[PDB]
Amino acid sequence: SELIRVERETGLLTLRLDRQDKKNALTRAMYSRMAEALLEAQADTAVRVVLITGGDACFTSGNDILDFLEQPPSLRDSPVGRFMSALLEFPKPVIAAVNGPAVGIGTTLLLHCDLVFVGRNARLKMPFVNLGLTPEFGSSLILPRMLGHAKAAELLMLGQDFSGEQAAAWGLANAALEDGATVLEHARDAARRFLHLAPSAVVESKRLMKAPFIEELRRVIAEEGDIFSTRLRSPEAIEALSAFMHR
Repeated sequence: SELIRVERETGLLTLRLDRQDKKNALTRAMYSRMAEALLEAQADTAVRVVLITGGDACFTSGNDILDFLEQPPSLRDSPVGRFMSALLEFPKPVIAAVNGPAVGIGTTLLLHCDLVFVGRNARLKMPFVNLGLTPEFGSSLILPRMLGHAKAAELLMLGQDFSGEQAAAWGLANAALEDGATVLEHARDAARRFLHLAPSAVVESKRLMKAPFIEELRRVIAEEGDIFSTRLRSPEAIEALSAFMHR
């Protein structure tokens, strides 16, 4: 397994995306490995906090477009569906350390992390509409609720990109930091901070924070995914995806 690195330290499990030649574009095997690693982390009492990162330069350019073009349609039962579910239901703290591009699910997965640290010049976007597609990972619920409709519309109906500084100002990130290694070091220090607290107090607090929202979020994720799978098989999306590839 070389596209996802699973690294361990005292209490901390780090999932490092490592497909830099393709800007960490996410393949089925990467989703499968991340889901597997989250489910193992969830069961391992030695793991108290999970950190997700792509390293000092790049988080992820999003789902591999060739995966959208070939073998496209699966909802709940698929590698990406298992990843989304594993993260959504993950009961322990998850921390994202984001540099460079964070595109598509690279941004929407941050909506399911407990802390998000970004380089101030990171580049976040949800370009679904530019590819003839629709919102995913619950973003059609989460973003309008947090930001109001109009600001969420700029991101989702237009695919407007934004900086890490802007992400922190809007509260999608907890802090925007000096780009690079500083982001990951700060995220690790946040993880170490969690290690001093009562473990079940942290876990129960997170559970209570998600409990009023989780059933609706599961439903929206399902409805989004049905629509998304339908659109991926549609001519409008195939052409947009075909146009983005081979610019």
